[PDB]
Amino acid sequence: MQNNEELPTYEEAKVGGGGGSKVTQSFLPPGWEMRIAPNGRPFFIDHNTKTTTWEDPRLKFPVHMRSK
Repeated sequence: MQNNEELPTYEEAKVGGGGGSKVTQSFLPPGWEMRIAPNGRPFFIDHNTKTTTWEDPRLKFPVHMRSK
């Protein structure tokens, strides 16, 4: 496939110097960030929980800002 869906480290996500194959603007919820992965796809970034994912929780809930 033209994507690997390899979720890179968060340290990579701060820059996200990936590649572009399936890249576009996905349905990121507020509070999150969306960066480009080297495998050619954008992933979601959550700064509150310091996590990343390919699946947007936006579909079920919008910005759920983890306070602490």
